[PDB]
Amino acid sequence: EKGIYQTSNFRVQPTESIVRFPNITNCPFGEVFNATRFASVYAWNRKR
Amino acid sequence: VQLVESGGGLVQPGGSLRLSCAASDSSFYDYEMSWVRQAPGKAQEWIGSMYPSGRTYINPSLKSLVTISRDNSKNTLYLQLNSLRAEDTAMYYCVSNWASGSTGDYWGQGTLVTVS
Ligand SMILES: *[C@@H]1O[C@H](CO)[C@@H](O)[C@H](O)[C@H]1NC(C)=O
Ligand SMILES: *[C@@H]1O[C@H](CO)[C@@H](O)[C@H](O)[C@H]1NC(C)=O
Repeated sequence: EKGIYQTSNFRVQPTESIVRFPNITNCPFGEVFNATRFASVYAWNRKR
Repeated sequence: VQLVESGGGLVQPGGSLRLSCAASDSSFYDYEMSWVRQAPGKAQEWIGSMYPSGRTYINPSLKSLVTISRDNSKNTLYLQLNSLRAEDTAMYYCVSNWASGSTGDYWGQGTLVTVS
């Protein structure tokens, strides 16, 4: 019959996703992996 | 970890190196520390020893190679050595109360000083 009827709903879907995280993208962990000369086998020095 | 040994490494024959041994406190020095090594065949002869009040005595016949110093800020130890030779073919230890056997002491890390 004549009138105005509320059928469904309208929602705006998003476009592509966006992720944002700070300036810190690394701290030089190379202090252990790549020294000039490496130590013994079982003198595992706890470089923390 | 009461005692930690600092520095050291492989030594080229005809080269020189310096050792270190950070100390937990001046109270554990009572009354004889140890810069002990394991020389090949040679008996266990003490090289570096010192006292909590700040004394120092060294073996007369083996003191032509070894020098000792300290700083009290970091409680770091200096063992400035010159003219390293083949009589050190082992890895060292800086352990308190070494002279009282091998059971009344805490073992840290130690460092290796060897040449060909
Ligand atoms: C964060 O580092 C600087 C801020 O000085 C900025 O110009 C840069 O765009 C950001 N770079 C990274 C890798 O986060
Ligand atoms: C260490 O290995 C190589 C250089 O030796 C280098 O490409 C690499 O980025 C280094 N990795 C770390 C964690 O230091």
